[PDB]
Amino acid sequence: MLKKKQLTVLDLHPGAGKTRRVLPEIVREAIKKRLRTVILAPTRVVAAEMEEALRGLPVRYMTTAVNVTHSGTEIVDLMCHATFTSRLLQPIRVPNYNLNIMDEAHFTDPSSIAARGYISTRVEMGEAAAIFMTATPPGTRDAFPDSNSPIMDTEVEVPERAWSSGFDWVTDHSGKTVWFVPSVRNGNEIAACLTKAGKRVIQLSRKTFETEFQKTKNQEWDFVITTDISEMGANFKADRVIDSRRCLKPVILDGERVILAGPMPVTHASAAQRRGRIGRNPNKPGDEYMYGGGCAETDEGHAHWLEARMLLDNIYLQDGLIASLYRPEADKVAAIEGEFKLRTEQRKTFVELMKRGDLPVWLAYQVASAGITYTDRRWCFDGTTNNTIMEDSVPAEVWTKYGEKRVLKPRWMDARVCSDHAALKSFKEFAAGKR
Ligand SMILES: CC(C)(C)c1ncc2c(n1)CCNC2
Repeated sequence: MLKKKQLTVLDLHPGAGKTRRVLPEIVREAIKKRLRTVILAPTRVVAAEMEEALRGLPVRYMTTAVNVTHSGTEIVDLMCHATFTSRLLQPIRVPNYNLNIMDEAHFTDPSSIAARGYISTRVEMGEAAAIFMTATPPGTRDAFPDSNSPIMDTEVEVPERAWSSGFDWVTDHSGKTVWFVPSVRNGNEIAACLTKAGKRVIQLSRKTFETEFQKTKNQEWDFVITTDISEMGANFKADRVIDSRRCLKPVILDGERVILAGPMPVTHASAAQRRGRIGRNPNKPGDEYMYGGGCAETDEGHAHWLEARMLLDNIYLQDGLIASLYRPEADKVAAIEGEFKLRTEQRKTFVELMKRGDLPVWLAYQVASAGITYTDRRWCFDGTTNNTIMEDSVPAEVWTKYGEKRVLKPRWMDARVCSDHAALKSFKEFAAGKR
């Protein structure tokens, strides 16, 4: 794998030991061969798990999730997928790594797709080697892969709302269950229904992931209610997965707005990853997987692939050359390479709206390409009345940086900025000039 000009896909089934057994061997061989190496973790939680598997080896942890004293002798760097892409975008030299290892290379967040595209392009140019580690590489059609111990698979109707009757099998269980819901708001409803029935419930989402995951190891629980983020290496000591088989999909309508379509079916890769949370202990057979719908190829036309092209168009590769998306996932978006290339000043605004503003890639691009500077928030208030953001069925209001009370009515509307109370609270602070 380690020889130049080659991309290898390590596709062992979930729980086969890619992180704790294969990754340390790869690191030893890379250090022995003097290969400048990068290890890319999907999340801060996986970076902490990787430090345990690589403990002792000279690895430089470029993350605050690990508290380790770096000796300065390391030729192997470990960072999150998003940190890699962020450093590529920023005015900072990123080493031209001889070996690029990506754990959970199935992650479909825009910054993961862009990291895959940049790395595979370097490999295609014969400049580097790469290893993409995932049980479900792009193109997988098998939602029931192998496991360490047998799994009971059962197609059943799964609640997506609070219930008074008809689902005895859910509460009549004395083990631990991980439940994948289509959204944060749907998770809040089921969590409230299970809590009222006497259950201890922990909720996980992208924004609360590091803090709340700790509680799964630190306290006794009956149910973990989570969005699709737990498909990225999150491990639990559970005997059952309940899977709605549904997700929300960001969709760009007419190139003018982003809506959250669905809930709609997950891909076969997502279903296999959600199922993959159980059946991991060979000494505990009989873990259950209850699924409530079929799979579909819902990544086609999904906004993350267009957003990944917006990231790659603004990453320097060599002169005017632009990195292409990783070949098995390049048809998920109809886009010309270079069409989102911004000039130096607007590109700096684009990065800052993402990094500091915490805005979605699509929304940051609309603001920056319009020649608006980072601190100029007038666009948050001058959109059409149909772009009015609503809070509890009444128009949301903020005090502007000028001391005037205005209705939140963005010029460009992206449903991700108000999809839940936490997201809307953060967008209100942005519109007020608080960050
Ligand atoms: C720089 C990069 C591409 C890694 C990034 N950072 C933060 C955010 C986003 N992207 C998009 C989602 N919103 C926050």
